[PDB]
Amino acid sequence: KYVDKIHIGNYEIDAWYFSPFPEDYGKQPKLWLCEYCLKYMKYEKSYRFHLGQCQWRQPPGKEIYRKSNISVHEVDGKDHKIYCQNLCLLAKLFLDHRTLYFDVEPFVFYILTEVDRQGAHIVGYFSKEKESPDGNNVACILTLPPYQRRGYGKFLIAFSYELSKLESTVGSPEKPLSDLGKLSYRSYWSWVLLENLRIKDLSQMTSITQNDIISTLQSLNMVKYHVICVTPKLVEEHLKSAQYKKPPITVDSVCLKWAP
Ligand SMILES: CC(C)(COP(=O)(O)OP(=O)(O)OC[C@H]1O[C@@H](n2cnc3c(N)ncnc32)[C@H](O)[C@@H]1OP(=O)(O)O)[C@@H](O)C(=O)NCCC(=O)NCCS
Ligand SMILES: [Zn+2]
Repeated sequence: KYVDKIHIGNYEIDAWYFSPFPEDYGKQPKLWLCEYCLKYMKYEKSYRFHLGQCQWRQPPGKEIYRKSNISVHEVDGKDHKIYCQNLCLLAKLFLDHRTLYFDVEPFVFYILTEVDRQGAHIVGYFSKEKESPDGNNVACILTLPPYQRRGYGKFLIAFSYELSKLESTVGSPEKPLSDLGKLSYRSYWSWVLLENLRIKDLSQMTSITQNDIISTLQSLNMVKYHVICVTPKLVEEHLKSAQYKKPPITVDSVCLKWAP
């Protein structure tokens, strides 16, 4: 039996994919995860014992962003191996990506949490390969199912580009993108590009690669072969529309503490 249901915090969540937890963990009806240190446990009794004893109330690593009730922690795989391995096992339940089976040490993990008086509760994350030879600025991105459809995905995508900008570099998500990844990236890219029009220049200003700018402007019919072709009025009409709305949660540069 594979792991098919997890309990984490106040949520139970069904699996979407196989994840390589040790076999005896799959055998039980539920896998129980500490929401703060991501330890995985086999029994409600071991879970309850852990909850009473664990001192963690947020992710490890460095808190690098806080705005309203959300915060981001930067977690280097080399520095917090066990945590990042636990994270990857969790994530693999909802992602089919090869990096989830690989060493965590070559990666950095950006953990998104909602903060309240009880703690900083994980809602999603993205991973990033240090010094990616393919210029990938995200490897994996995930919003845990109970938190989906609230704008956290597009926040994580935006955050990944805010780092690329500060690194003075373009980047793209590791391909192939899942269908849900495609929808999310296209939405973000569309908004950013239209605000900027209200290609190498756009690429330099946004850290979005020219290829991803070209494919996005193609969908907006704002490019000829590549040359951008749109009026200010056309751009304003799109930004007025319900199809190219601003992300509900955006990254504020004056709430970030980060250098390359
Ligand atoms: C991709 C993912 C991170 C999006 O997270 P999220 O928090 O739901 O994203 P958002 O709330 O910011 O939504 C982004 C866009 O995706 C659309 N979307 C998200 N889930 C959708 C769904 N199930 N059906 C249709 N549209 C969906 C949203 O409506 C939104 O469109 P809009 O910007 O035009 O309004 C999330 O679906 C996920 O974690 N999936 C599993 C892992 C995965 O596939 N990751 C990406 C792999 S490359
Ligand atoms: Zn714990």
